[PDB]
Amino acid sequence: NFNFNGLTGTGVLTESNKKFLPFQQFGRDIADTTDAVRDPQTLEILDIT
Amino acid sequence: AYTNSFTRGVYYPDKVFRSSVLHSTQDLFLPFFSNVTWFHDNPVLPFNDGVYFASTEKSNIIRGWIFGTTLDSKTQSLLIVNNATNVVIKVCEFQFCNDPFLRVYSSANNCTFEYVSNLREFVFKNIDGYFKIYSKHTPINLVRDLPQGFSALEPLVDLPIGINITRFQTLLALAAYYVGYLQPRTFLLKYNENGTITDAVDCALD
Ligand SMILES: *[C@@H]1O[C@H](CO)[C@@H](O[C@@H]2O[C@H](CO)[C@@H](O)[C@H](O)[C@H]2NC(C)=O)[C@H](O)[C@H]1NC(C)=O
Ligand SMILES: *[C@@H]1O[C@H](CO)[C@@H](O[C@@H]2O[C@H](CO)[C@@H](O)[C@H](O)[C@H]2NC(C)=O)[C@H](O)[C@H]1NC(C)=O
Ligand SMILES: *[C@@H]1O[C@H](CO)[C@@H](O[C@@H]2O[C@H](CO)[C@@H](O)[C@H](O)[C@H]2NC(C)=O)[C@H](O)[C@H]1NC(C)=O
Ligand SMILES: *[C@@H]1O[C@H](CO)[C@@H](O[C@@H]2O[C@H](CO)[C@@H](O)[C@H](O)[C@H]2NC(C)=O)[C@H](O)[C@H]1NC(C)=O
Ligand SMILES: *[C@@H]1O[C@H](CO)[C@@H](O)[C@H](O)[C@H]1NC(C)=O
Ligand SMILES: *[C@@H]1O[C@H](CO)[C@@H](O)[C@H](O)[C@H]1NC(C)=O
Repeated sequence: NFNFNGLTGTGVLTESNKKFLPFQQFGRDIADTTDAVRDPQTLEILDIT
Repeated sequence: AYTNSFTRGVYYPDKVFRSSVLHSTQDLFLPFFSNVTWFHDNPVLPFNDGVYFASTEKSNIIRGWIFGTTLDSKTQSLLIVNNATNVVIKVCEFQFCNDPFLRVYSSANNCTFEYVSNLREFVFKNIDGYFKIYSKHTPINLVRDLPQGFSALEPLVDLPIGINITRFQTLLALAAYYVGYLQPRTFLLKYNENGTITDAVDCALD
């Protein structure tokens, strides 16, 4: 289970190859569920499969 | 003078990463092939629902802008200036000069917000108290007039100034620039595999 800045869900968090631009904070699915997220402390990008 | 906005002035509508996907969005955008005013010039211009601003330059003559309504200290106004070492942003009841240059204002009072950080393109939006700035810079084949081709502006800053804006004016240091107005439009945005916008369709154009 995860809770990033209030974004609450469940998944297998994994290091992401997605090249988020410096301003981007989240990534989205076609269903607008969050598909990737930026850690608010380390600023790294994680996949949320 | 006037010139034609050849698909310029698209920007990332939100801070959500998207890739290899076409996404429809409704937001204030510069309509494709819009009739944009051409300057060579520091008159006060209206702001409307938002501005696209672009400068083609070689000696950095344009150093910033002032935004507000009365521009006479009776109301608060926003000052944005890029000095030789830092970008400076202030919101105060500025008594601006009749012909500002880098001697912008006679006095400043009741200041509630402050922040301190070829073709150059910018977009200015003011929504629900937030003043959003987007930009990109790019080398191009001519200095006199706006080029062809597509490029997307990235968000630069998002200031919660909370003030009314209806007019703006360019600040010069003792070049040509273009001004266009944003309109509520539905755009279809193409995001490449790297998550960058590489093309767009202005759904009300034709
Ligand atoms: C923002 O400032 C403008 C002035 O630049 C205000 O415009 C006036 O609006 C009223 C209606 O609310 C009109 O009757 C006036 O004729 C307008 N004046 C001008 C010069 O256009 C506007 O009301 C202000 N809005 C807010 C929310 O402060
Ligand atoms: C660009 O603007 C900043 C203001 O934001 C200038 O910094 C100030 O410099 C004076 C000295 O000239 C100091 O007394 C202030 O304390 C500084 N303010 C801050 C917030 O640091 C900066 O000097 C300007 N750059 C140039 C080249 O003039
Ligand atoms: C700073 O802003 C305030 C408003 O927020 C100004 O207050 C007005 O002051 C005059 C007298 O100087 C009064 O007649 C008005 O009624 C006040 N307005 C309100 C809404 O109370 C104040 O004048 C500003 N400061 C300066 C130095 O001009
Ligand atoms: C996506 O971004 C990568 C860089 O992260 C681009 O890959 C580079 O492309 C240039 C040519 O433009 C090559 O010289 C580099 O060797 C490439 N680097 C790597 C690591 O492959 C890629 O071209 C971009 N793709 C798109 C469609 O913009
Ligand atoms: C939060 O902590 C990380 C280390 O875990 C650090 O790198 C980061 O700078 C901190 N946040 C801020 C805003 O400095
Ligand atoms: C651009 O708009 C002005 C009015 O603001 C008009 O006079 C001019 O003919 C227009 N130019 C083009 C090329 O449409």
